[PDB]
Amino acid sequence: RPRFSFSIAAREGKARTGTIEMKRGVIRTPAFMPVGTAATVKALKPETVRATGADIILGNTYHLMLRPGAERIAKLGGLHSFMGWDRPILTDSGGYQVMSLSTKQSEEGVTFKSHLDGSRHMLSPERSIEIQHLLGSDIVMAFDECTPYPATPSRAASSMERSMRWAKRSRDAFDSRKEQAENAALFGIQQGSVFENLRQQSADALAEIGFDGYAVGGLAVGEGQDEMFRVLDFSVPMLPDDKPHYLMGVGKPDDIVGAVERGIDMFDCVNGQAFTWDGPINIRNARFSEDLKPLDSECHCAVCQKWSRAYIHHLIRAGEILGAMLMTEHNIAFYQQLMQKIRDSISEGRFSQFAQDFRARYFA
Amino acid sequence: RPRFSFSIAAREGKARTGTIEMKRGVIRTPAFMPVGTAATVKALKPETVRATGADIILGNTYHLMLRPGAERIAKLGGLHSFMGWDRPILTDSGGYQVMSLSTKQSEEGVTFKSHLDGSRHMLSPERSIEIQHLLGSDIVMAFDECTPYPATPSRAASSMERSMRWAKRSRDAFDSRKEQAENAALFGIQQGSVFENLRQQSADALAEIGFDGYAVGGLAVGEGQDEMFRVLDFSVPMLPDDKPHYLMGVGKPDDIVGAVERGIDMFDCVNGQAFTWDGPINIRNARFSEDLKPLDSECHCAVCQKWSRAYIHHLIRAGEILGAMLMTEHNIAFYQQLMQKIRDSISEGRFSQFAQDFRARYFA
Ligand SMILES: Nc1ccc2nc(N)nc(O)c2c1
Ligand SMILES: Nc1ccc2nc(N)nc(O)c2c1
Ligand SMILES: [Zn+2]
Ligand SMILES: [Zn+2]
Repeated sequence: RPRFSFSIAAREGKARTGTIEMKRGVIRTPAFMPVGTAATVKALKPETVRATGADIILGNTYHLMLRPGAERIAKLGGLHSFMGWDRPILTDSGGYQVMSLSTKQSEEGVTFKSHLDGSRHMLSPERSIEIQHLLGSDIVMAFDECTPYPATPSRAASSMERSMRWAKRSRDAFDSRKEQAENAALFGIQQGSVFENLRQQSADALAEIGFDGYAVGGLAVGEGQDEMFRVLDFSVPMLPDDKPHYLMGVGKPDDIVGAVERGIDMFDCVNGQAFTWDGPINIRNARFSEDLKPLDSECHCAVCQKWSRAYIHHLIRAGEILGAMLMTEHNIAFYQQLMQKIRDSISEGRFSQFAQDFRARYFA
Repeated sequence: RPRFSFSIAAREGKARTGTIEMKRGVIRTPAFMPVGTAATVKALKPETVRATGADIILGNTYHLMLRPGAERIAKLGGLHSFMGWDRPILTDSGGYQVMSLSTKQSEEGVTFKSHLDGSRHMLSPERSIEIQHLLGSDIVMAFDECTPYPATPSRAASSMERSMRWAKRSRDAFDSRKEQAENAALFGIQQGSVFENLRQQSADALAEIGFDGYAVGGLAVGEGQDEMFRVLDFSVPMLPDDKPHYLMGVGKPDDIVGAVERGIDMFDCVNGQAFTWDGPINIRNARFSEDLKPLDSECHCAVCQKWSRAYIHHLIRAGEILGAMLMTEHNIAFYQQLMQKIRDSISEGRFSQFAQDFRARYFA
């Protein structure tokens, strides 16, 4: 396969369906990427993650740089070999988590203390790109400065401007490393909060630099679905049409459906909540103690073929690890089934109808 | 298959190897039974438990009667259907756990408060047998009164005597329930602490009543391996030779090898400790942070084929659920491989040699 090749096979309105070909495998879009925090998708073996239908997973520069360490993972042979996942891996730049879990900020980057050992680290565009290389990331995310919501026009502009400067530094760092530039891909991140003029400026700067994909950052940070959808309405069209559009940190089923309707191709997002086509349910609720039905009536995942709500209800309330294993496999499988239905409906020119039917039942 | 049929295929000294045929499947002996606490073998899907080589698992009357409840499990279709394990299941009587986790004792039974909700329960030989029936247990354990170590001759005798009276009540309760007597098996439990005359009295009383199997209870309660082996030396020969001998709660690898050398056919027993043919290791130790080798050099389990000590080291220190999943699958697989080597060596008349080689390396 090539280093990177995004091809759109079908369209309906702003929605698109296709594939991203990379050296380690093919990614079907729209795609949902399970998230791996500490070099593991919570409670699932990689083979199980693959079994649910995932084509790619997400890794975090922040968590990994702290534990077990980027240099260590490199010495060990890379993240893929380390955790046992041989398909594509997209790694975030770390910036987002540093401002949420660990901080001295400057134009050079960010310095902070680990929320684990209390040690210090100076994350910068250059160091972020290097760490993702050490991990062996397939899709590298530019290092940016997220803008907290709400944000004043002035502050949103300053952060967007810095991010574009950092985007240029990320691009140059990536291209200067021969092995990384020839085998991996680099995605730029659009910022600008909820302001259209800033989003336009960010998109233009990003397209001028040139990236393999474009992510819409700064959303899903407390603005609500209505506002998010409004921002996506004018933001996504600003990005290059022939490259993937990645909405960072968005995962609620209805959010995904609405985002795909607005041009998004990639998603990622991180208990007793189980998704069903009839809306989510909390398995801990007493009404499920003797319910012999599976989590969802049509879901084809292994959990729904073998265990009842009553059993999983018992496991979760008992704090048993198998409870988490089963709930997680079903939920990730549900998400993949959702992406499959989306891809098929777009391919058959009936996505709008699918969106309508989905919402009618999901919120009924 | 028949309700119950134990056949010995080979022998060497006091060691035996053979099979126990039951309606739900065949059990190869010597056998190791993984333990299921709350209707689940910690962090493993039943298929994974089976994959490691287990022919039967153990369930607990105490934990299940508290959560989710015996009556509830029955209404739900039985423990097998509930947890998804269709092979044989041996259930303990609950008495042991009540005196360790939850108490008013009498000749009629024991009353106690749950260490969960604080509710009350009156476990008796009759209620214990009934609960195991409600669960759908294949091998039912008689309800006894364990003797704390150390125990005075007087107290050991009183408890042994009560246990034999309770053993008779267990037998009658079992036989009176048509469905249970025709489809399940009942094991009696020998008591008597470390005293030979009491063990002999217990064995005689048990054989007089008649059981499908005989367990050696009251050991592995703080007496040490030397003392335990000394008690087994004269205790096991007292039991009927043509029925299975079950050593309750004994699981350290060296303990199992020594017990089989003394006539035991069945075992069961309940972190970063990983077993290896070179002795156990604690994966949390810093010396494993960059060790690319598998947990054990020859173990054929899935964990050892796919992940390194370095990765599992990371997972466990990070508190990740996959860490527990992988460590548990390997350990249970190790135990099953140990039982297989024991069965094969006995069948080939070279068990004594195997025991010698095992110890030499395990403790080297
Ligand atoms: N809602 C999100 C989630 C993750 C993000 N990661 C980066 N690097 N930047 C953003 O703006 C994000 C927004
Ligand atoms: N070491 C053990 C473990 C479990 C036991 N269970 C019962 N019912 N009775 C004993 O004596 C036990 C001893
Ligand atoms: Zn499911
Ligand atoms: Zn292993």
